[PDB]
Amino acid sequence: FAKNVTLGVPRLKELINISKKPKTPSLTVFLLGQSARDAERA
Amino acid sequence: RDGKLAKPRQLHNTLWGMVCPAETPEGHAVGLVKNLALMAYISVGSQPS
Amino acid sequence: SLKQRLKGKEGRVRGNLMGKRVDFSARTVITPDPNLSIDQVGVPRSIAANMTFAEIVTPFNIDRLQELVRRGNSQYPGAKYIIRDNGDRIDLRFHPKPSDLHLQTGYKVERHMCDGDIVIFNRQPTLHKMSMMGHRVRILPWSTFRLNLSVTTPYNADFDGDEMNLHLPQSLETRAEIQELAMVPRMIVTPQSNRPVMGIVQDTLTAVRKFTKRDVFLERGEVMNLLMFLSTWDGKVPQPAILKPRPLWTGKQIFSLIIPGHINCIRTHSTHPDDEDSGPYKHISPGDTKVVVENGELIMGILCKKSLGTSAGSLVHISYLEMGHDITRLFYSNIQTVINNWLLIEGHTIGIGDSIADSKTYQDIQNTIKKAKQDVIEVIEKAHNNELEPTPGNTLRQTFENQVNRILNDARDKTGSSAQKSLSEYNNFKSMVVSGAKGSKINISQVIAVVGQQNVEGKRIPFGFKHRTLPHFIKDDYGPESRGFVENSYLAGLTPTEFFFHAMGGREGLIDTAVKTAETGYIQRRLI
Amino acid sequence: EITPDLWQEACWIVISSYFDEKGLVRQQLDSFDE
Amino acid sequence: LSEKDVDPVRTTSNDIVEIFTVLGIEAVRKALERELYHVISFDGSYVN
Amino acid sequence: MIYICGECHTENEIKSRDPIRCRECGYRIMYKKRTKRLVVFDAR
Amino acid sequence: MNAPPAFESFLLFEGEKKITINKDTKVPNACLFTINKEDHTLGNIIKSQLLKDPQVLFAGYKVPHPLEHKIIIRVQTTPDYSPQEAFTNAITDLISELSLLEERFRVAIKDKQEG
Amino acid sequence: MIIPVRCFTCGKIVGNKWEAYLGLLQAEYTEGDALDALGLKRYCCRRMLLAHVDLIEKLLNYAPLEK
Amino acid sequence: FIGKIPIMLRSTYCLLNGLTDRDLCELNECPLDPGGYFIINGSEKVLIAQEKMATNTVYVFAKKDSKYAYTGECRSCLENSSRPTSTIWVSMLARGGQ
Amino acid sequence: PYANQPTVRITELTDENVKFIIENTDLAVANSIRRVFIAEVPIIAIDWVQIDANSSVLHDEFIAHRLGLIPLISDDIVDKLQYSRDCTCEEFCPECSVEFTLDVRCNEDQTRHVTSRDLISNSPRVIPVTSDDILIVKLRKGQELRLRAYAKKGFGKEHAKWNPTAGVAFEYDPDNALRHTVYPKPEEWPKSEYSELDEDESQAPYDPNGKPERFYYNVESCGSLRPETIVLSALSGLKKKLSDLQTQLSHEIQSDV
Amino acid sequence: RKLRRQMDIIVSEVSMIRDIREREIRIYTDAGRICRPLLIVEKQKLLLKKRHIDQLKEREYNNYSWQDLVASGVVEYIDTLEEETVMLAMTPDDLQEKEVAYCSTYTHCEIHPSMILGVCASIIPFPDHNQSPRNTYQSAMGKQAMGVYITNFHVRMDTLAHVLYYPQKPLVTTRSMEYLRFRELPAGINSIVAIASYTGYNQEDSVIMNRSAVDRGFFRSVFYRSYKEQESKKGFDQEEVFEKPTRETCQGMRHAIYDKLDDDGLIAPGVRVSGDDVIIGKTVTLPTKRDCSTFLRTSETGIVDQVMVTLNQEGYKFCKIRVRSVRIPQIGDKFASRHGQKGTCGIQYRQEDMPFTCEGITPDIIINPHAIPSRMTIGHLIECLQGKVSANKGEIGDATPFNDAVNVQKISNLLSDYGYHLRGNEVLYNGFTGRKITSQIFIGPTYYQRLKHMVDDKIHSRARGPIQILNRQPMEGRSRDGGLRFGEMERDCQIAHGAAQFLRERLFEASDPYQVHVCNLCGIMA
RNA sequence: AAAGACCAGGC
Ligand SMILES: [Mg+2]
Ligand SMILES: [Zn+2]
Ligand SMILES: [Zn+2]
Ligand SMILES: [Zn+2]
Ligand SMILES: [Zn+2]
Repeated sequence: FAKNVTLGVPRLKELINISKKPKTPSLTVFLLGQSARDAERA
Repeated sequence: RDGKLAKPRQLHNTLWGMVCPAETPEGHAVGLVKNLALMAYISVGSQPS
Repeated sequence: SLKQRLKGKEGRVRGNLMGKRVDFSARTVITPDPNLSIDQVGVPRSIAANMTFAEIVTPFNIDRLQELVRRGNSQYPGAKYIIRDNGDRIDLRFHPKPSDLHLQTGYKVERHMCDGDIVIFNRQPTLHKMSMMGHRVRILPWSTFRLNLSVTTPYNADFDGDEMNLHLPQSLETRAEIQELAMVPRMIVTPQSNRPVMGIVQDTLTAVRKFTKRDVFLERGEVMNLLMFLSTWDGKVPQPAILKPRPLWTGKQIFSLIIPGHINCIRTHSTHPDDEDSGPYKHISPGDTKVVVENGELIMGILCKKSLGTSAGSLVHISYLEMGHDITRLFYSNIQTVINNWLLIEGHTIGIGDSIADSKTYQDIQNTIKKAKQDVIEVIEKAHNNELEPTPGNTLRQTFENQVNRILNDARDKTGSSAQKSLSEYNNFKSMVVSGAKGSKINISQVIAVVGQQNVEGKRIPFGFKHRTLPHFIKDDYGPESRGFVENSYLAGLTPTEFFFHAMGGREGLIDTAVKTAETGYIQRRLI
Repeated sequence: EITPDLWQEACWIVISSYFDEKGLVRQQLDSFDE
Repeated sequence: LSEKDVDPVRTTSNDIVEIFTVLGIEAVRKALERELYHVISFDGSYVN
Repeated sequence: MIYICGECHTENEIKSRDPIRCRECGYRIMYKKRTKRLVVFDAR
Repeated sequence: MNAPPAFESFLLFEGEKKITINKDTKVPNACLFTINKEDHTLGNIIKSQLLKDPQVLFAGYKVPHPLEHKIIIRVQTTPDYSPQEAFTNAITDLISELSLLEERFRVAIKDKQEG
Repeated sequence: MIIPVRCFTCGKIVGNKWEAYLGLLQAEYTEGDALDALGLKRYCCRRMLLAHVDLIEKLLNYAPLEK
Repeated sequence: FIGKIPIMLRSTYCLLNGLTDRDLCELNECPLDPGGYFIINGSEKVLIAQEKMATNTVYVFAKKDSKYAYTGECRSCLENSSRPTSTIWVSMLARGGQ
Repeated sequence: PYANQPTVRITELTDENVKFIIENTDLAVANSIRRVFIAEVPIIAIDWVQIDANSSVLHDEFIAHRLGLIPLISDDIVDKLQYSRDCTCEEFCPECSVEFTLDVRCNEDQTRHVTSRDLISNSPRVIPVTSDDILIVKLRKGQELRLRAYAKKGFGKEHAKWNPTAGVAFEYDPDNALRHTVYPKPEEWPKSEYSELDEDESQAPYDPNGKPERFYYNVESCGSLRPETIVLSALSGLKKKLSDLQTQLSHEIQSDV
Repeated sequence: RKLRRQMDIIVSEVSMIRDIREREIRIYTDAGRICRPLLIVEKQKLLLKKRHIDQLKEREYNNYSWQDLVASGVVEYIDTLEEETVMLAMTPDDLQEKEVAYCSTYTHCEIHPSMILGVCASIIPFPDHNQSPRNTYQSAMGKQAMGVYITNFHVRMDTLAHVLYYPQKPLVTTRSMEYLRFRELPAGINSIVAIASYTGYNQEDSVIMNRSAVDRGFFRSVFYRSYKEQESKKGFDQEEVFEKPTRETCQGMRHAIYDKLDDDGLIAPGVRVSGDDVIIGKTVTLPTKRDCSTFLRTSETGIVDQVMVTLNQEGYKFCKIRVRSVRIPQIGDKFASRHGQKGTCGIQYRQEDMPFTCEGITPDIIINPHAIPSRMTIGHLIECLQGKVSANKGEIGDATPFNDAVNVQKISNLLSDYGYHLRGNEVLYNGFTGRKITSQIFIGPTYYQRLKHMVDDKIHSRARGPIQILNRQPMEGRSRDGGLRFGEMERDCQIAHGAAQFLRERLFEASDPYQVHVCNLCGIMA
């Protein structure tokens, strides 16, 4: 330290240990059709 | 001192005039060892009769 | 128990097999020495007298080693022990021992460490392999290790109570191996980030910046004095840039002699605006920024951390890649010596006058701070009467805090820009920042204009007391002063509440530095 | 009967009186006395 | 990923275990490289 | 062997393997009476 | 314990020569003067007195390391004029200058006192 | 402890100027005027007397090891 | 006689209590010495104040992963007359069904 | 290729100060003459200290250090006196050293000031600058101090106790006309004592052809050597060093050729 | 509140709290609560009036002290959880008087804001102009500053007693340092400090000291070390005794010199002792004799200051010996300002070599300007300016943290009133060539303190010395002539080099080598 | 004195 993701040493530790439960597991999503451009379908 | 909890070590608003903010040892004991302010006085105790 | 003996740190395996205490190792305080070479390390006489390197007597060196034996252990350039063929060890410290001073080929004589010896130099928060490099011994008076300041960066050392280990290889095989693998010139460029690790840093960098400008002009005697500190100088004095009415050389002209061989490199000075490359004067550079080094000659530009520093494509990186480690070592040393000896002429400093702006600038900064306070008060009042709409994904408190933080950050950035715009070309803070030796623009902003918002755990100063930061403030006060925004600057001095809030802010950095190191070290050990 | 613009003298006078009366280790001395 | 109108090629997550269970081991290799690169170069540093 | 006292500062004669007891003072602390052999100090 | 004796900036112990001349092979008729146990007081003095000579092309002094007491003076002259002769002439020039200055200062002090 | 002779920066004798400085301070003069009357024009000299503290008086309170 | 108690220097029961500067100098003691330390086997020992939670008051804390959603505790001691402390917890069983 | 002719005028000359201006000379020679004032001027100061009894609250080498810094009048006999290293005799002899004897015991209750007056020398020429009194140590009742000291001949290179001078004020180009230093704001810099320009203007106009000359001096003696003897012996010592260098150079040239 | 103010039933220590929103009233008489005094405000005016200050000015011979001030209902001891319910004013002359309305219900006013600092942080001049981490560093470093720690040090014989020759009270001081008794026992000395890059030997955090000043006693100190010894009877016929052993009467004997010992085996004070010298002659009667004498630590080369003999608790003969060694600041010693500007001594130039002002002033310490811009010590520059103005004016500068009456502009104008540049800059001449330095150097007297950390006590060298009893590896520590440790990270770094046999030497040959005979059929030693 | 613990401190 509004998406918040662990960075720095704790994130490196999580990646190295492959923690089964990361502190802030996030999943970015991309849209194929008109929902990508139009805000209502998004 | 080995504890990685960074919360107790932090300088609190509650320490104003009570404990010196700047003065503290360096190393594993940062914040966990505090030296008294100039005007700070410790209550000695009294019977509440 | 036996299991406790065979355990982790201080156990048998980790504490006596993977790592162990070694003979032939010395440690003392380090001290800067610009007059030493890059690969050279200053060694006190007592350490060299105690430290011994075993040498095998041959008909080539029988006379010199016999002389060293005759000197004994009293005089420094001597030997402490003699080892015969059968392995019996002879001590020259006790009594003259006249019958045993005879030397014949095949014996081992343990002479004291001398100049040119090969040693491993270590400072041991060893993160990467450059934290331990082989050095060349030069004996100096007094009692501290001395090493060149470009070598400072790989070791991460600073000359304040720092201590470094000195390991002396005891065999010819390991000595040659350290010479051909771990020497300081051989490790200028890292495999970690394919950049040079050593770079012209601090005093020599600032003086390079002040010496590379068009403004500098050097007379005859100053040119001679600078030229003799160039070790690779061919002995031909270059024709001065100005011949009439009087012969005046230029800083770039003399610096071009330092650049080895025929090095071609193009860089940009930190001051370089982005408008120059688009419009005219692209190759003329009215501010003399950008860098062009053609045929090993500095044609134009100002040198800074972007050119001589530790960065990809830097001038020193090009020197290492095109020429080689040996010549780049001399390039480093010549830069250091000649530039320090020119700063002996020009001089550098920092003072109170360097940390104050014009009265108009102070008035502008005060007006900006007042406007910021008015805007944040208006935002607080608007949130109070519920006109503040919540930004999606954020609660009303989150949006209010975001608005306040944006206002305060914009105010601080504007004040910093105004303060940096007010610095004269002679200002020493600006001279240090543009050179990249030390400091930054935010540092000048904090010194001159505004310290800025103080944050604890990434948020504005919390309510340690009951809905108030300090007893001096009213309850539920979200204003900039109450929540930790420091209006004053370091030059002006912080108010007591601002002083306490700044103490809280610095406590965060102190705790992070003290607490992250253990976990980082554990991560490094696991990876290794 | 007030102290305007003379505060710098008065505050340090009362601080000096405090430190002459109590000292620096007064907390230790009082704790052991109790 | 199974959901309609969600791009199946570019959608990804920062955690590694579910990538291992869903997309395989080479996808884990690539995603772990991406996560390490992000956490290293976020501050602006560069590692070869 | 002469020791000078820490309270009354009157020199007393006492050999080894005898208890430390200052005469006419009642003190238990003795001192060594700086030696007679002379050392050279430079003025630097 | 490693502090050198105070008398190592002026005292010459056994073995070292006060001055040493080594010719410079990089350029013609240029020599290298090495003065042992001596510092800027005369390094600068011969450096500046050499520059007065129109027949000297290069002239200077340097200290290889402040912790050591040594001066390296490099002199390059015009052909048919040895740098050793220039260095000797500069030293004699400085001797004459100092003698004249001492005489003038004695005259000035005699004028100032009861005058 | 005691007033150091030979002011560190330049070398001017100030070991003899302590008692006179104390007298001038005790009778009329302020520190600036007392230092001026002692002929200390360079502030490196004036810092020697002005910032000096004389523990030699405190050390003399204790009884000598020998009477 | 049941034992000897070390005496903090310059306290009320110390022999240096109430002595003037000259009296302290006659005792080869520094008048500026604040005291407040014990002399144990010749060495000078100073007791450092130790922090601890205030006793006999009610506190409420919330743990992130405990089975308790909100936990109230009272570290209780009786006039410091006897026993170190007897502490009691009153908590709420989160949300997961029992 | 020959000497420029220097001229000297003496502005102020007292028993503790001499103020002179050196003209028509080079910058390096002025600087070297300034440095010889501090470094190369011979002087007599206490070096060898032996203490018989030291009851003072100051330990032995503390009072020895204080004794060594005591200035001694060497206006005349410093030249005839030889360095102890070059002296034929072992240890010290009157032709290489001066003996000082100190003997003070405090009997009265009031504190006794052991001063430079209490130092007793065998020869009357070297008095510790007492024709107030330099304080060595203070003694309470019952304390005693007896020591024997030898004073040697040395110069400022060896130790600062052999510095014959106080702060030597050197200055050239008072109104900055050579632009050796550039004032970022010339108007806020105080004008020097030797400044020759009017009050309204700040710096003299830049002189491209100028070279440093008219080097203003201010030599303040520490009381050991009277201030004019300091500069005279400085010039003599610099000339002697140059002559010795000349002799060694000539020998080297004959040897190598 | 009235009863506590007049101290009839409730002592001033007891704390009373009213939590209005939660309807609780808490009265605490417990021990261990932390409290500080605060002035009492009634309406918008202090209860501290002119008469209280008038009576406190005459505090001597008046029997009117702090206790009578507290008993008058003027000052009150407010602890923390009562401070929660209090509303404080920073200063009375600013926050009590009518202005743009912020608060009108002030109940207490702070004595002085500088009282929030501790003992070590109070000596910092202008601490509000510094970066807080640097204030922390200076606070933790002032405990290591060297000076006269106590006035009776001559009679106390304790190990590692560091004493400075000429401590000075700072030119720029805080009002609290008077109450810290720092004036009477200073730790450090003011020094003319030039912030410049002269020869590059002060780069990083290093400093350049003036060799002439150091020779004049600048930062010169003394180092006392105490040696205790206990003669005792342990065995039936086994006993210990102080005496000077002869060449052949004892079985154990070291090649150290014993001739300095007296008849009782104790060296009288005034005898110079170097490394390996025997301090106390002590032997053990073996059930002929065994020498257990104590030697000096290696290469101290000191002079025996004091030797005291007495009886211990058991009545056995007991000896303590103190040896002093005067240590001149070398180019390895550690020096710091009062702002966390720590650093080692780069090199010591004589007065000739150091740059000089037009008045002949040569800085005693030159620090690199590169330290200042990054770590934010502006109070260092302000302290330097204030020292420069105070040494000229003749006053001792006032550096109370929160004055608001001492601006940088005010100090600048005061300095300009004395013929110097208003910003403290001074034109400097090169020490070597005599040429004017093009930049104008910032010069002024700044308080500097010598630190305990000194190179002579830190330098170590090892070459085949003592080995451990169990691992047969080099010992641990400098005092035991132990070898340096080649830790795990060291071998990993060497593996990165691909330096196989250098690692083999470091971990097998330089350290413990050994040979074992192992069977060929079984893999076990034979 | 030996290894054990504790403490303080430097980077
Ligand atoms: Mg460091
Ligand atoms: Zn007695
Ligand atoms: Zn002075
Ligand atoms: Zn003789
Ligand atoms: Zn077998």
